[PDB]
Amino acid sequence: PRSLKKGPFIDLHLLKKVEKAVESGDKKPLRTWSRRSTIFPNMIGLTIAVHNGRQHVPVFVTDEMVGHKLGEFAPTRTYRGHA
Amino acid sequence: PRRRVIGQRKILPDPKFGSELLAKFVNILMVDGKKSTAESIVYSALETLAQRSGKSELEAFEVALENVRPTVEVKSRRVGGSTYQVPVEVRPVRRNALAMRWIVEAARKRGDKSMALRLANELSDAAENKGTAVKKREDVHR
Amino acid sequence: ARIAGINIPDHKHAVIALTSIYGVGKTRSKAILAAAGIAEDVKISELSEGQIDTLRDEVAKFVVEGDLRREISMSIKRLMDLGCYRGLRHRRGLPVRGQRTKTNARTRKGPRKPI
Amino acid sequence: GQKVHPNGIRLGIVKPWNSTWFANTKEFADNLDSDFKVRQYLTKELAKASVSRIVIERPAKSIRVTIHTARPGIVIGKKGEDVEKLRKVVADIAGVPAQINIAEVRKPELDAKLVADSITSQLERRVMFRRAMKRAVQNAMRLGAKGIKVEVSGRLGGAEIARTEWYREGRVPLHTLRADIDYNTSEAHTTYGVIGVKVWIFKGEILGGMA
Amino acid sequence: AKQSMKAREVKRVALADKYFAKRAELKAIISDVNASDEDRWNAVLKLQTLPRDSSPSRQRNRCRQTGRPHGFLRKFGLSRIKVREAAMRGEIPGLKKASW
Amino acid sequence: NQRIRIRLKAFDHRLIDQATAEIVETAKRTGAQVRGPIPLPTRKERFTVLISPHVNKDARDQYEIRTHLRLVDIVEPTEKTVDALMRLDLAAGVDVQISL
Amino acid sequence: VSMRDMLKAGVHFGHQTRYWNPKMKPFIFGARNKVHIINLEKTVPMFNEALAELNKIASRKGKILFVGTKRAASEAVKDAALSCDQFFVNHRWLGGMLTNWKTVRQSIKRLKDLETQSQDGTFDKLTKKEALMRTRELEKLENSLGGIKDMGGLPDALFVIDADHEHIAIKEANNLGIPVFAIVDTNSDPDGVDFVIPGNDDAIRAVTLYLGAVAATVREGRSQ
Amino acid sequence: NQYYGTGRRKSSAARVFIKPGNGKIVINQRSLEQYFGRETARMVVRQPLELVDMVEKLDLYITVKGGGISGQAGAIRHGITRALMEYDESLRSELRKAGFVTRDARQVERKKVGLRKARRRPQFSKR
RNA sequence: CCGGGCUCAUAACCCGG
RNA sequence: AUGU
RNA sequence: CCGCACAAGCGGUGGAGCAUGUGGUUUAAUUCGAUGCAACGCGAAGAACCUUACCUGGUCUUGACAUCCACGGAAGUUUUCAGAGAUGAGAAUGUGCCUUCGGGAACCGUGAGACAGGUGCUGCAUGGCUGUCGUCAGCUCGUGUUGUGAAAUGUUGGGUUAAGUCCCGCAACGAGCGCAACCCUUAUCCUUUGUUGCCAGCGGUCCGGCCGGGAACUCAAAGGAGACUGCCAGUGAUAAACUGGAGGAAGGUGGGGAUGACGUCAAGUCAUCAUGGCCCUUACGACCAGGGCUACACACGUGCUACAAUGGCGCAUACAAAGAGAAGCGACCUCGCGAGAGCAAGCGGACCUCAUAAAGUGCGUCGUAGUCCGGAUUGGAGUCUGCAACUCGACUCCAUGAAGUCGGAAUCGCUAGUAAUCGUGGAUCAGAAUGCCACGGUGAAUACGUUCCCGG
Ligand SMILES: [Mg+2]
Ligand SMILES: [Mg+2]
Ligand SMILES: [Mg+2]
Ligand SMILES: [Mg+2]
Ligand SMILES: [Mg+2]
Ligand SMILES: [Mg+2]
Ligand SMILES: [Mg+2]
Ligand SMILES: [Mg+2]
Ligand SMILES: [Mg+2]
Ligand SMILES: [Mg+2]
Ligand SMILES: [Mg+2]
Ligand SMILES: [Mg+2]
Ligand SMILES: [Mg+2]
Ligand SMILES: [Mg+2]
Ligand SMILES: [Mg+2]
Ligand SMILES: [Mg+2]
Ligand SMILES: [Mg+2]
Ligand SMILES: [Mg+2]
Ligand SMILES: [Mg+2]
Ligand SMILES: [Mg+2]
Ligand SMILES: [Mg+2]
Ligand SMILES: [Mg+2]
Ligand SMILES: [Mg+2]
Ligand SMILES: [Mg+2]
Ligand SMILES: [Mg+2]
Ligand SMILES: [Mg+2]
Ligand SMILES: [Mg+2]
Ligand SMILES: [Mg+2]
Ligand SMILES: [Mg+2]
Ligand SMILES: [Mg+2]
Ligand SMILES: [Mg+2]
Ligand SMILES: [Mg+2]
Ligand SMILES: [Mg+2]
Ligand SMILES: [Mg+2]
Ligand SMILES: [Mg+2]
Ligand SMILES: [Mg+2]
Ligand SMILES: [Mg+2]
Ligand SMILES: [Mg+2]
Ligand SMILES: [Mg+2]
Ligand SMILES: [Mg+2]
Ligand SMILES: [Mg+2]
Ligand SMILES: [Mg+2]
Ligand SMILES: [Mg+2]
Ligand SMILES: [Mg+2]
Ligand SMILES: [Mg+2]
Ligand SMILES: [Mg+2]
Ligand SMILES: [Mg+2]
Ligand SMILES: [Mg+2]
Ligand SMILES: [Mg+2]
Ligand SMILES: [Zn+2]
Repeated sequence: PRSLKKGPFIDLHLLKKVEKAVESGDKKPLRTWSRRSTIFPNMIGLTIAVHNGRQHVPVFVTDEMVGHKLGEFAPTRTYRGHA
Repeated sequence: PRRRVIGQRKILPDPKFGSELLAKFVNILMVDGKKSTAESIVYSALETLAQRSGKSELEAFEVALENVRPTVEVKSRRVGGSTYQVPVEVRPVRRNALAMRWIVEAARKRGDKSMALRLANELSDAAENKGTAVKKREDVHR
Repeated sequence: ARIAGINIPDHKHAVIALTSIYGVGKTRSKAILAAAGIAEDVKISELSEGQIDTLRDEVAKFVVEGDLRREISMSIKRLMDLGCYRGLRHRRGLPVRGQRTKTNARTRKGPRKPI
Repeated sequence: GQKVHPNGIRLGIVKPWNSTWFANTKEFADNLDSDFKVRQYLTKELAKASVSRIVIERPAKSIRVTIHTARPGIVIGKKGEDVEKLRKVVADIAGVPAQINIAEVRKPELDAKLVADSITSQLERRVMFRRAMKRAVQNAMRLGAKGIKVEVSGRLGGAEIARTEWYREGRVPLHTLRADIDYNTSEAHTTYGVIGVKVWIFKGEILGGMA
Repeated sequence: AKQSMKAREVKRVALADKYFAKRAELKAIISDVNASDEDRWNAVLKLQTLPRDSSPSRQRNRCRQTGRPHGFLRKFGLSRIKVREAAMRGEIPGLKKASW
Repeated sequence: NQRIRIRLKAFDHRLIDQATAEIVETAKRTGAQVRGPIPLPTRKERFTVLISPHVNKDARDQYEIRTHLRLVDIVEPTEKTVDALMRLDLAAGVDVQISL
Repeated sequence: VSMRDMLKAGVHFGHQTRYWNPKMKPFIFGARNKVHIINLEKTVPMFNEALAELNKIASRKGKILFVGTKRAASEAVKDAALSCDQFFVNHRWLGGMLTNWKTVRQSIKRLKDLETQSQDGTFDKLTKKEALMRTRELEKLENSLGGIKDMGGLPDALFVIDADHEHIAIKEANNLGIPVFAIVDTNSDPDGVDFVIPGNDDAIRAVTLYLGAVAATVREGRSQ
Repeated sequence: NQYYGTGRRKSSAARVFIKPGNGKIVINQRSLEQYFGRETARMVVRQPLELVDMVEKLDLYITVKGGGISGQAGAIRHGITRALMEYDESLRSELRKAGFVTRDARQVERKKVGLRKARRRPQFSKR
């Protein structure tokens, strides 16, 4: 995965959106397309509408998910059984 | 070949002794061009046999061979236009080859803790004419 | 003969023996033997009880069998409960690190069964 | 039963190359691209001049171009008036000072390319192909007295179903490598599409190497 | 290859050529062992802002003549089909069929 | 004292041999001292390409380019020699490198 | 040449036919020892008549082609022809030698081409095998064409050893209308010969007598 | 005085120098037995001297490079044979009859297009 | 009955379950 | 046995 | 009558796990083409973005790409805000150059059309290119010749060959396209030139061809020589040809490669390109972000590693070929258990680096076991490329140790430096080889024969 010399990664616009939201206490779901952004502790308690190729999925951040990538919580494929 | 027939490739004599039969033996034993391994095994087995019975390594080996050499075969040829299992003579060269192949086959099955030991015990059984080597010959005869 | 935990190593060379412990591979085995200052190829049998005691001390410095199993179970449970894609795959008994599922998945899916 | 290219095989045996400049890896691809553009241009301009081949060299950081045509007057112009324009523009696209030389094809009948071009031209004017083939072939012998073959393929005479047909006279020993086979092709467009043309012209045997 | 593809490729090469030095400099900062943590953080954050096509990785070689995206040879800047015809013409200096 | 070392590359062996003939003849008549033309191992590059435009795997052919090498060394570079050998011109196909 | 010379030479010999065959009748003196026998009284005149016409041909100097396919006579016909500087065939008579002479001409051209190459010595340009190969090819062409390579066209008159062995050449001669001078015996139709020579077509002594007389006739007639 | 011979086999080549002597031999500044762990090669290289029974009368200095142990052994044998014939040409007869004089020419076969190996063709798939 | 093999193939006929 |  | 056609031999496939392709199923989408041989590690010599042709959503309408007219300004540089981005909005900015002194060339913006654009349809409208029979020995013409003609002969016959190769015979004589030869490569020797390659005899040496020196040897690469049934015996129709022998590095096409006759399959490709022609122009064209091409009850093809003592593990120690390198290859030294990191010499490369070959061999150990066999799977923890490794990368360390103990009916490859087995290099390429193309090391068995088949 990403080197430690490098440090974690996040997309800037998402960072500003979340920072502004938390200062404001607006706490409305955030539309975003940044599956590759990493989760930082501050985002706990927020809600992110994450694009899944088709649609933006609601997600409720919690401290456990810290360190994961957002795309990890929005499946892009569908399946229900061949039979 | 359909057009013609061609001679059999000449094979060198073993340098240690010079018995071409031994060279053919190591060849029929060798696997994936590991000739050195094969000759090592052969020498080990030959010693552990000849110095536990018989007089001489080469002579003991040869007599052991002779005790298993076949004389007849049954493999079918379409002589009469169909797969007749006609029994015909076997060439002395072919008799030697069959004996050698049978004895080497037996040892692989014998399962002692070393291939040198398997080979030595098989060849001792052959010298004693009590072993599967003579069995294959006599089953062919039967 | 027994080391820490309910496991009797059999009476072979010590390293091979110790690997029996769930959580002790070859590397940990060599490390343990070096720490105890014991030749690796001695039989499990014939060691004084003090030597086996110091070895019992050595293995204590690692996560023991019964707790290693619990740790792994807890980790997998955490991932399962979290709901992450990787966790969702675990509950479906499917390859969990990106191998083709069209073919060559018997070790995870199990023996084939007809439609 | 596809055949090999007659010229490709005999390169370095009896046939010399059409481009004899040395280069290293960095220079190589762009040199080839430049040469490609140069030919693609000169062919566009000199269509009426009956040009056969162009050989290019790059000595001493300069490009030198030699052109083979059956009638220099059309390309040399009065007092060199337009060949100078060619020199200027080729120097421009090549990015180097340019030099031009003219060689005069003497028997346009015995050039594969000119023969094929003539045939295509006649085709575009609704000439009946068999006549063109026969006249070309017979000419070849009348002047050069050595083997020739011709093929044509396409929707001949606007026929609904395309087909191919050919005509041979004299020796054409392809499998032989000593044979100085001149070979070329050319193109013809029609209301109905495309009609290809290929030509072989034997001219005797080379003994002693190209040297 | 559609004209749009060649347009894309030429735009990519030009734009990537433009920002070469700046990207190299910011890279030098980001990878530095002793650089301050905050400086590296800022350098990483800023790199996102450059045009994505600035990166050389996004380019794809294509046949000069045809722009085909497969079967490319760097030695000639051409794809397999084109090279063969030219070779047969004998326009490539010194090239010959190989029989060793 | 000084020494001139010249390396030559080409694709035609006969042509480069002729080039060396020019070099040695001029150096001889100008009264220099010479080490004979030394052959060096010749690189050959090889390329195999798929002949068919569509899917015909296992159908293809291969080509090679051979670059030759000759070396000449001059151990009495009289000044009247030095410039004269820069007055010479070589065929387009021959690449010349001079060094001291 | 007179009757007893012909008898001593075996000119009177013939060919037994099973029972009796009328085809072999034209010059039968009779039969003895189960062999039909030729009338030499008729042998002398027609033989001399053929020679006389040949002499006239010799006085004319028109070319005489001497062709032998009957194996024993081949070297003798070659000798007789070259004694007079005339052309000869000493092998199988290739069919169409007259009707397809158009083709024969090209082989003469190519024969001379390779012979010129031999004089040039330029076979030494070739790889060793191909040099030997061209030499061998030239040898075959010399073997077959040596006897006619100087003929330049269709021959004026034909000498033939045996109508019973040269019948294809006689066929072509009748086709083109070329006079034939030949030995005729029993078992053969005489009409294939314009100036028939009655006499045995086999015996080597008879063949020697024929060839000696004919070559002497050619040279004497051309020298009048 | 001294005599020389060159030998080759597969990709190996050997230079051989021979002089009268008690019979020591050094190849690449090592003893014969040191060089080859396998003992067959020791006979292989000595067969010519055994054949002409010259073992203890000639001293040998050898150099070899390229190819493997087997090829190098063969090249040494060939070079020794040639050097012997340089020393005394009358030996040529028996040397040829022994098969030592002939230059074995067998070499590896190049890979070919569509073939996994020199001649090994891919599995046919039954169709 | 379901699957694999035999055939340019479908049937007949072989090998599992 | 059949088979555009 | 011929061919690894069968037979005689050796090793596999078909059962296991995994890599890879295809069918089916599923999906918003899983883009398109290729399906007996002759489709299935195939186009694709390399899909995280790009690529990309598919899906969702967001945007443009003379346009991303070209010419033509008007019109306005050099260009360009720097920087700010909004937005996922496309874009939009602004700031400073530039502010130039040839100018015949008119302007113009430059570029950049807007407008107007004529036009642009298409991986949209037809490989059964075509060119070009390729597979297939098959490196199979055949395919034809002219002149002549026979039959009232439709035609035949040549090209069939007896031999003999890899072969319509050759000889005899022969109403045929010849010719042309195929066959063979001319070309590259390998096996032996001679000549030429000797550095960055070479070290036999000399001198010195710390012993390093290290250096003085050598031009022998190896080797490098140009040019020569050499094999033709030439020699001998037998055989044969004195034929051709066959069999044996001598000599030679090499003997009967010495070995390998390139080279594919007339035509068959309306075989494949409109998606390399070209093109007849039909179809779409605020859209079947163009721009952008995220997704997919990698899904998963299943079926099939091609591969890779295994079920082991000819073996597994530890220690020591030998012997290659052929390639690649400038944003390149990167030593040395330092650091880390390791993938690596730091520093930094050298080399456009017989000079420097990639890069110490593995089997082998010497010592020890393991004792027939689901093992000191086998490694899949999963947890934890890291390195490196890239803006960016969730979907979806390769690699290292610890821990974990599935199935598997020689595999049914059935079926493939191979006649000698081959099979089998062991390593090394290259192209595509930021990164991503169990595929593909090359290189060497070790190195076999079997062929009675043509009856079956299979094909020709
Ligand atoms: Mg991890
Ligand atoms: Mg082809
Ligand atoms: Mg890329
Ligand atoms: Mg190089
Ligand atoms: Mg393949
Ligand atoms: Mg078989
Ligand atoms: Mg199965
Ligand atoms: Mg399987
Ligand atoms: Mg598909
Ligand atoms: Mg912004
Ligand atoms: Mg507008
Ligand atoms: Mg258009
Ligand atoms: Mg078609
Ligand atoms: Mg079709
Ligand atoms: Mg053939
Ligand atoms: Mg035949
Ligand atoms: Mg016929
Ligand atoms: Mg025929
Ligand atoms: Mg015949
Ligand atoms: Mg022929
Ligand atoms: Mg005939
Ligand atoms: Mg010394
Ligand atoms: Mg010399
Ligand atoms: Mg040479
Ligand atoms: Mg020969
Ligand atoms: Mg003879
Ligand atoms: Mg005889
Ligand atoms: Mg001999
Ligand atoms: Mg012989
Ligand atoms: Mg050859
Ligand atoms: Mg050929
Ligand atoms: Mg189709
Ligand atoms: Mg299509
Ligand atoms: Mg996209
Ligand atoms: Mg795919
Ligand atoms: Mg395997
Ligand atoms: Mg192990
Ligand atoms: Mg090395
Ligand atoms: Mg080093
Ligand atoms: Mg270290
Ligand atoms: Mg490497
Ligand atoms: Mg070992
Ligand atoms: Mg482990
Ligand atoms: Mg089990
Ligand atoms: Mg079986
Ligand atoms: Mg391998
Ligand atoms: Mg590479
Ligand atoms: Mg890569
Ligand atoms: Mg190999
Ligand atoms: Zn008579």
